[PDB]
Amino acid sequence: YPDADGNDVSIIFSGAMSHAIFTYAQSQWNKNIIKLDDYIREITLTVPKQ
Amino acid sequence: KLVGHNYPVYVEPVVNIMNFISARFVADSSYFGYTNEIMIMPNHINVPVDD
Amino acid sequence: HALIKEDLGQWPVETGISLVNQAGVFAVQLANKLGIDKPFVLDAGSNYFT
Amino acid sequence: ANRATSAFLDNPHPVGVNYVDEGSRQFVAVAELLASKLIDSSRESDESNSDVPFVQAYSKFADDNPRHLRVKTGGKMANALTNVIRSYYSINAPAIVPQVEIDRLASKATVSGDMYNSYAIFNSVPIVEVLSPARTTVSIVGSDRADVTMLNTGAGAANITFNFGQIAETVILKGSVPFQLARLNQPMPAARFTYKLRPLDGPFIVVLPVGNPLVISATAATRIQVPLAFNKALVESGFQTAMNDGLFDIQNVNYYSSFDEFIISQYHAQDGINRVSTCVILGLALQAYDQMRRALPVRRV
Amino acid sequence: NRATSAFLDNPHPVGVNYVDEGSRQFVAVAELLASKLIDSSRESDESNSDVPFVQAYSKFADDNPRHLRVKTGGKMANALTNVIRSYYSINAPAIVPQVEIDRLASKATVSGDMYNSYAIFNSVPIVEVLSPARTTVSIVGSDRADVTMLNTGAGAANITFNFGQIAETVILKGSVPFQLARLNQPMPAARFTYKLRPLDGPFIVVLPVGNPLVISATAATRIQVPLAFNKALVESGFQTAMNDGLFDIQNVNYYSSFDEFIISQYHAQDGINRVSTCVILGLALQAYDQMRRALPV
Amino acid sequence: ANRATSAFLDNPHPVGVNYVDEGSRQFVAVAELLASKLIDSSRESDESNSDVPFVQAYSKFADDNPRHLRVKTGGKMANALTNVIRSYYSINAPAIVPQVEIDRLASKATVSGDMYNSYAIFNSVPIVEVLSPARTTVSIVGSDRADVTMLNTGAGAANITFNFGQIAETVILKGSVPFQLARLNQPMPAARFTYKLRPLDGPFIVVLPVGNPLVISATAATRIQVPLAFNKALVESGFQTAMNDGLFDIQNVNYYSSFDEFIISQYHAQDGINRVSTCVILGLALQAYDQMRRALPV
Amino acid sequence: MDVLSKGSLKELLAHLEKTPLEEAISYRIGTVPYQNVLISRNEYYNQLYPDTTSLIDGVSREGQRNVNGLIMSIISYVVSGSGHYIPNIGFMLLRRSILDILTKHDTGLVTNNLNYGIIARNLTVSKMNCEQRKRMLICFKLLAYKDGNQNDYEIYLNQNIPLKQIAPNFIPGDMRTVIHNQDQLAIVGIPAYRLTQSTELSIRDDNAKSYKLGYVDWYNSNSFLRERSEFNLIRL
Repeated sequence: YPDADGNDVSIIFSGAMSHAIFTYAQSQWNKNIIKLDDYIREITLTVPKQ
Repeated sequence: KLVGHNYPVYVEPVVNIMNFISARFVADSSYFGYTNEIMIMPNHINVPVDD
Repeated sequence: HALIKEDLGQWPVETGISLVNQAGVFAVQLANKLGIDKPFVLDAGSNYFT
Repeated sequence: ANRATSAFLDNPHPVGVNYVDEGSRQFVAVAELLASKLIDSSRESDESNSDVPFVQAYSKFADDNPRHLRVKTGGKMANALTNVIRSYYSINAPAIVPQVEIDRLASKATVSGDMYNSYAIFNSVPIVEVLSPARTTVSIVGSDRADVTMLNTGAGAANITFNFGQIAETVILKGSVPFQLARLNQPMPAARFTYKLRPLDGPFIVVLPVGNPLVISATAATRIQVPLAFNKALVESGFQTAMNDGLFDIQNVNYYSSFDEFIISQYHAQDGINRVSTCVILGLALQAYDQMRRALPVRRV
Repeated sequence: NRATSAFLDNPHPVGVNYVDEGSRQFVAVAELLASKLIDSSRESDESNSDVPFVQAYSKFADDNPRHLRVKTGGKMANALTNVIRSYYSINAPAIVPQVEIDRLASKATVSGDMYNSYAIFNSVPIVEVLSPARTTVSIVGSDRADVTMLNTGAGAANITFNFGQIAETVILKGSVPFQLARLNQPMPAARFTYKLRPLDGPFIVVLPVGNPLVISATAATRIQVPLAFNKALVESGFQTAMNDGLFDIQNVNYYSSFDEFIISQYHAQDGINRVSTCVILGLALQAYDQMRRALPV
Repeated sequence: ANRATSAFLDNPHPVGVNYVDEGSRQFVAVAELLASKLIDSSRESDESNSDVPFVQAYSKFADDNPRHLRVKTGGKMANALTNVIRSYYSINAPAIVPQVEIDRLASKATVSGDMYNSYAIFNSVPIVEVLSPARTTVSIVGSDRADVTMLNTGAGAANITFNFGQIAETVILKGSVPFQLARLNQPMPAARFTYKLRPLDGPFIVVLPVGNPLVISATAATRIQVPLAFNKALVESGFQTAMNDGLFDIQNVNYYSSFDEFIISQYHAQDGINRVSTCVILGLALQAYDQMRRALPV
Repeated sequence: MDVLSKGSLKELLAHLEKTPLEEAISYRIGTVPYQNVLISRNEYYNQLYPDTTSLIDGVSREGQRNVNGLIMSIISYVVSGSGHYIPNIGFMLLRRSILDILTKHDTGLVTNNLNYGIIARNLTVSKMNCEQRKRMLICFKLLAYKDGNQNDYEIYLNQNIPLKQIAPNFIPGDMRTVIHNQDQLAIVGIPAYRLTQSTELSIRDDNAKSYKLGYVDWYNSNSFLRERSEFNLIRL
């Protein structure tokens, strides 16, 4: 079923440990996935003013 | 250096994932096939079990 | 009778050696088997039948 | 005839009615999260003998890198946080920060902004009213522990009425000597040292004999909904820093010894339920103000 | 005339159940898991995902959290709440089965005991202040003792101070300098402050006729506690448990803080054995505070 | 004229002039860092079932492996930390620890001993003097919360002078009944419950009406530069432990109830500025002493 | 942001045609203007910094429900990017665009009997810069020509010589004057090189700087966020 922000959520029958490890891995990689505009803002701060 | 190393604030996700897996290996041992206690009893003693 | 079992494999543990060292070594193998060691994004929205 | 009341409960000044929407709450929560990162990065920079951890945290906080020959104060984030703290205290304080700046600053982090996740216990004891007969003298001293000293001269068995309000959850009474206390139209029990009371039970009558002054020490507990990041130690320290810097030097306002007395006094006023919501947001902002100001110390004696 | 501290009067007996090795392991396990539960909640709030909280709640409560149902805390919360009730008073029922406690204690392993550390408790015990004729003595306060004394007789009076034998050090300060010395010892010159060891014996303080003298007293007592003990958390847990009504049981005594509770039980007959139960209650209250903050109900 | 003063402000004893150099400051900061890891090692010992995290941290702290035979004391670092604390309190205490040992202990960690990179709020109320007329009686009680009780028995009202010193940043006055306080040569304000004062402005005059006693509760806040690793809760606990352990037992010294009273009393001396720097280093050492002695009690 | 970015009379008038009156007004109570306050500027001074709150600060302030309050709110929106709090304006006027309120008779609003000297004093015309002064005079001329008060507009300009020098050169009824106008009215815009992320002393200066700094980010990341809300909706 669709999430509010357009993501797809899958409900399945799966293990407690396999679900815990897989979803924790997803959350760790996700916080390092950012939009291009935010990436440009971070780059602009590093480069000189002009 | 290995012993005294301090984890940086922006630690890599691979380190966080491995710490999660290692913690679950110790905390929940029945999932991976080992336990801390066992019991040996003769057959004529009736023990309440998970039925 | 029936039951549901979660099978993550068998990982023997030696009592003399430290548990944290074995857990870390097994963590690398478990992450590789589950496919979560490298950065990834789940694509399971197309796994359905109507 | 005579009436006595706690000093900190008299005339609670109105709180600000600005910066209380969802976007402003997210801004305060972002400030607390990023101010915490500043403190940890300063500790890491000290241990690592390098400025790399501090530069990264300051750049995220202030959108600018630390500058040589220029005091680091926190940039626009510090300016916005300091002005909204002033606005929270009183209506007389102006509203200066525009809405565009807050929305820009609220997008730095991914905080929830919820203000009702958890709870906190506050120790200020409210004594709204103590009514005494003509020949009895009553004094109320203290906020964290109220000492009520009562002397009866002449006649006998003066009846003193205690009104602890309705907001406080539990109140514990301890006496120098055992005393008698019971609710209205109830029999007086045998004298005993301590009593546990629910302030909602009603006014409490205490029998005071002649001579031998009896002192009652009262401690109270009150529960207020607060965020999960709430830390009372940081809030109280931030409260003193704000008072010292002069952020609360506004006309026609009341000054308090601690944040505990501030939140309790506002709770016991009329429409106090909606005042507490603004006070909690002030507490989180003062938490951020404390961690930010300790990481960057401008004031030098 | 005799004056004594209010909080030291008639300490009620504490519970005698759930004090064995298995029960102590249950409390230590509960504190460890509750701390992880509150740490995951803060991490959960900061980030977008709620994975850390789900795993912590599942370990604590043995069921996955659900949006429709409220987060009660599971069987661990119910066991912890009733065990706290039993410790306070001997009249509180001990109903929780031991087999259920043993099962919960096996969730985690704790490498420690209840006697591997210590904590300083700043509650001043004034067992008795014996005063002569025409000498009014009032004792106010528990964390700081305010002994206000005033004499009307023509001659100076001697007042006996007994601080018990459990406190390690007691610090005395006065509004104006006063003379104090042990029994059968010469009086020193007047000083503002004194440092005393309560084992030294009853102390004699003189009172001039002129103006009232107020003596401010502080004390420090060391009690063996687990290394995970935290005085800030046990104080919050004590207040929360009192508000929740876990201590509403007949024929018991109520205290302003856990500091006064443990000291009053210490200053009683069979006080050494009572204190051990009180320390277990302290760690249980530490777990109760952390869990209730993450899961308000 | 009756003059009443706070009990804790009188006769501040001289503090030690040793172990205040850069090398010694790094030693105290190293001790705080290594004692913090020692406490955390206990929790990391519980997540597993082994004592390797504790043995690893003890060896770093004590330069020797723990042994089941003897009581874990702390090694050379424990003796150095204990003796350095004694030298801080009084100038009569010997400086037993050599500087070579301190330099060796300071190289264990890479911390920098900067003790002026943060601030702390201290709540002791300094009342230097309260001057009252003949008929009035004034009693000052307490340090954290100063309860000043004044009774007027004369025919007319009395003026009482309050001097809060020149160090405290803010002082908040709350009275049992409304009262009037104005600075010298300023018109009296109407009766209010609460007054907020800046002590530097000048002495304050309080009008005492004839009748029931008036009690004023005072709370003060003072900002003192401290290291960033300062923890007021941990410092206060260490002070009680050091007092109980007898680290402060030395002739011709003054004893205080809390580190709040100690630092404020030293600050209000004739040359109190130089004492505060030493007192802050003592607090950081006391913070390390609390963490270490709790992990290793003797 | 969008209104302050327009740099020509054509663009400003086109924007006011497409913008409803809802954007001009605000639903935040704010504070009362004309108040001597002390604000915190820790970049420069330890002491608090005095200033006076005004209607052109860029922050919503309370305003009355008369005709003057609505006009003052519109002018503040043009020159500061934020309007005032007028309680319960009504759906009938909120759907109308800003230009119709200024230059049309179908709004049901009587904008006659308006004193430009009083309005200019309330808006602190002595504190606004050349571009803000120019924008204010544009609104005045549109109001004057719609109600047939061109003489009162000229009288106001004669009394204020500094405003007469920088008066706009367009006539409201003639299209040729609008297209050939060469006024520059851009308060904010993308600058060559960059501007330091530093605070300013005044309330107006700091708020204006916050608009300039955030314009670059607003320029790049506005199309998608606005479109997500615009989709599946009917315009007012």
